[PDB]
Amino acid sequence: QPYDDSHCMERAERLIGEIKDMFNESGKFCGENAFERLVMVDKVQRLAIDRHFQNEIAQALDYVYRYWSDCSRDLNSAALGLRILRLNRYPVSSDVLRHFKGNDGQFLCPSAQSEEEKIGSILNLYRASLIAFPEENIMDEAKAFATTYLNQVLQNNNISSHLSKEIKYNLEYGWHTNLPRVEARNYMDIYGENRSWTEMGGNMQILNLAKLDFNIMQSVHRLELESILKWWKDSNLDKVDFARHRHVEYFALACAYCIDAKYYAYRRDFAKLCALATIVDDIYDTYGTIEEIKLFNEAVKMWDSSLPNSLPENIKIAYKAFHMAVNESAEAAKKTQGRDILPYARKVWEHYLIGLTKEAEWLANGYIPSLEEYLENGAPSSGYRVTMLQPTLTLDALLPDNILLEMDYPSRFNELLCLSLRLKGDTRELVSGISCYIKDHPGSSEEEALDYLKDLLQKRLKELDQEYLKPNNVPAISKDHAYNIARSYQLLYKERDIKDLVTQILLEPIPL
Ligand SMILES: [Co+2]
Ligand SMILES: [Co+2]
Ligand SMILES: [Co+2]
Repeated sequence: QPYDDSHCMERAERLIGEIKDMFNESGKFCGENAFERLVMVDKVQRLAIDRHFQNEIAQALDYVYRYWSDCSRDLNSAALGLRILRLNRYPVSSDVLRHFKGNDGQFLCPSAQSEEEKIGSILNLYRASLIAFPEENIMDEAKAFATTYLNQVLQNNNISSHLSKEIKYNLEYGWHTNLPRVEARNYMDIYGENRSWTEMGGNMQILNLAKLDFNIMQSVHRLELESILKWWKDSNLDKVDFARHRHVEYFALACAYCIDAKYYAYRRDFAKLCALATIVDDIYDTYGTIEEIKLFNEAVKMWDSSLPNSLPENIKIAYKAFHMAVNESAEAAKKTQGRDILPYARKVWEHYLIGLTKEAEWLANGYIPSLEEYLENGAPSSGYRVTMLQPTLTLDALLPDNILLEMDYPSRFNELLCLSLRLKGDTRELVSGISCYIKDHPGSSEEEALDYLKDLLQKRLKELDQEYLKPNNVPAISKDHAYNIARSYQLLYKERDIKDLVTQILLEPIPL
């Protein structure tokens, strides 16, 4: 009532309506148009406006799945449908790609395809090979073939500017070091600069909706950011000295996948609890007397609002801030989960502190654990879970304790999410992943240790993806946010260019 819809909102809402009709008109086509509907899903998904079309996408992919044997007629559509159906939790098999594997590990495109068309087919093959489950060797071969092919294309040049952009973006970001709005922001340029694409009927409404949605939500997020800057000053964290301005980066990361304005608690608390978790980790592994690490743990165990009025100011303010943010976040989760969750949340942070303390003792005692023992403790100690649990509970998907146990600790899902952070970090100091491996394998070089931990991460990511897309009673929106937390950390390590991410997501609108 007191605030009107802005001009861009009205325009966006009109475009949403016209595009739903495009989905419905397409579903009125008498005949098998599985590919046409797939490609429309593709566009609205790459541009991260797919949350406005959940019913229409469900209908379109249900139909594509029904006709999967008729839709997978060539390399392009097989690869395109394989990725999109897999990512939307249809049980599709990487076997579809075997129909195109020739000899010498090569994959076959329709002979009549233009050079541009063939490259588009290999790009979708590359894009599909990144969502690989354990022991799908066809995926490893597709990745290898497509990487070689697209690089040779980039070497040989002689291709258009927008298609070269697309190859470069896909080759650089892949899937695990990536996020929806990051892909969307690139495809706004990749599609918008393709004249043939923008003239194809309907595409311009799709692209305009994508730009509009991006600019509309970015200004909601830039506003929310204000309340986070205020919190950084009121909580006196700006004067912790050993801290860092990472709260803005962490906020921008969460904005690149958690979009709707109603989820302001998720974006806020991820930024807060991840900045805090980072600070706590510095206190334990760097700026904290072994006495205070004890008083910290004790304070947490009791849930004191305050540390003893005698400790350093740095440690004292972090604790007070930590205590407050955990409470406020749990208050938010009460409203949406419909119960008390502060008890459970304290246990989550306790398991995190246990993990950090054990690494402190190890350093203090000169003890180098086996790699297996390091990784097991390295999961709680990586801090993934404490940045995931409480913010995810503030979404509007209910998670009763019996459902939570299939997403949170001790589930395989959470474990593979923690390992992704630990192994990625430890491949980017007495007790590390590298050192524990050398202790386990006497005479192993650093090169040999680092090479092993990288393969382990690759295997763990495949397990993660298979576990992520396996169906169960967990609301997908909860799994998706948890999964994208892990990706944001992979992306963060890739970028440590991170200032560009913050500019793109929060500060710089896209011209329409
Ligand atoms: Co406007
Ligand atoms: Co087949
Ligand atoms: Co640290």
